[PDB]
Amino acid sequence: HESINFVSWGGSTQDAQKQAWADPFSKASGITVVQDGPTDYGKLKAMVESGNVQWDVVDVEADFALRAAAEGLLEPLDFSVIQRDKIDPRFVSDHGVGAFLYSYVLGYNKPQDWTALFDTKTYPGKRALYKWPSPGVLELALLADGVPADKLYPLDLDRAFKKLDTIKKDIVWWGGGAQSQQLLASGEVSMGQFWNGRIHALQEDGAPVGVSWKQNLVMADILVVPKGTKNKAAAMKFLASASSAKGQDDFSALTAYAPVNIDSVQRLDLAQVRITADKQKNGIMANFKIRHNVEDGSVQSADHYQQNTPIGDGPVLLPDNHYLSTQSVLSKDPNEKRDHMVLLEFVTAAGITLGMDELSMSKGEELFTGVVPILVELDGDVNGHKFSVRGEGEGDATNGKLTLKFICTTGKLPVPWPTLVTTLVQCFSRYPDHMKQHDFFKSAMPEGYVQERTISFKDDGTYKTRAEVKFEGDTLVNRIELKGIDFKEDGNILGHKLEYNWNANLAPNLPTAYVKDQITLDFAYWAKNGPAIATRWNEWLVK
Repeated sequence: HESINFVSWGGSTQDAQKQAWADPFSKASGITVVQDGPTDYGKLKAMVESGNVQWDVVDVEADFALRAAAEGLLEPLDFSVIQRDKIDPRFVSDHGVGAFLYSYVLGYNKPQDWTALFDTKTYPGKRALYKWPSPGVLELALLADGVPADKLYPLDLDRAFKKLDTIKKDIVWWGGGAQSQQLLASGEVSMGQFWNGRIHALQEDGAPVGVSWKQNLVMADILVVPKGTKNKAAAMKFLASASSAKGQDDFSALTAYAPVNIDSVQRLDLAQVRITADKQKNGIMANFKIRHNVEDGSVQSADHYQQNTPIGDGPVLLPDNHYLSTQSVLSKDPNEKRDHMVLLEFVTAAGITLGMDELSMSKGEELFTGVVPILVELDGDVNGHKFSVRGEGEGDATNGKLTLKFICTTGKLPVPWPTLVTTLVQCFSRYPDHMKQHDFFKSAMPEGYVQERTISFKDDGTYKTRAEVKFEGDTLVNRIELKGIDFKEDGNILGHKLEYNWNANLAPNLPTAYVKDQITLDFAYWAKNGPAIATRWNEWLVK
């Protein structure tokens, strides 16, 4: 029996790493993974120097990964086991593999960029900043003081400290991710610098927190294996698993950090449907997280798991990994007296770049060249409240346009309309020419497909859905049975506390959607200068 000790930053991030990396890896390999930490560079150096290494795999910042490799603290990685070619070229080396990409972002309980941390008059309250000498604080201070992005390095330290001085009294230092989350989730600070994923975690927990991505500061974490590890072979197998496309995708989906495998689907937002082939069932699976604005000002998450299986016996297109991008608009018909929803949607397939090497693909594709009438019928049961919904309209696959009106035929809808949107015809997505080979949905027509989902609402119940999507004559029909269980009668769903819109889905939540606003933190600079800055930082910290 073999066991590895995995060391990370604790809290929601480490929970996600356990769930997305450790659990799958243990299942597959029979190797136990024990969760330890937090990452502490001192403790790492010390155990390496003493020759009694207790830590097998450690999550570290890129600056430290370079320094530690230079100081001889790390095992050289075994690229017979880790697929080096699949890792973002920027975040792989002889002594490290990329763990994930993230940003420091400005979190608040109105504020637009780092200058807001310095204006206590306009924006009152304490400000949260990272306690440890490390890329981020000095840079954002310089940016707030008018230094342009491209002229940050080398850091003008005197100027940065002078800028921080103007607010020293109002700074609350955070030493760890958990503390930063507590500082913001309670009102102890009003604003600050946070790891983006930590803010994501708070949002999904119903905390009312906002983010600006202006001048977001990009950095990467690296998985390293401390020199002298007693479990070298097992550590390497773990790095292989965690750095694979699947491990990266799953970790990204749980945290809103960005994956670092070139084969990972590069979505802009976790609400976009990530599609993968299910060879065994001759169909596809999908995953995504929808968000809904609550009237109290928070945001409620809806975690979707989807499986689609062809009804017919015919041959179908099994896609390469990609995603769907959806814009939805909810509205009301002023002349409609029943409980109802008017929905307008655009769906486009994306996530494979147009290339020469990537270029009619199925008989079913031909059924969608024109405008096609749609009928949706749903029979639902949520906590024993029965209800029916019927919708009609048209689909235009060429433009990926859906226009639909839905009626609740049984009276008042016992749930909010927004929560039914995703249940209430992906065969209408526009697939670009270079991607038509990846359109499972159209390929299964006209016999159709079965669409099954689990939708979990954070801190509330679950919908379970089973739908048949097929042609009946000229009409594309989506017939659905929905069963909902374990809802709170006074919760956001059964107590109708959700806004009638799709606004929570408008602002993307992954770092990859804000390249234009990114600033690259210079981890090579920090590798070389870190110790000297630390000295200066520690001195300044008690002045």
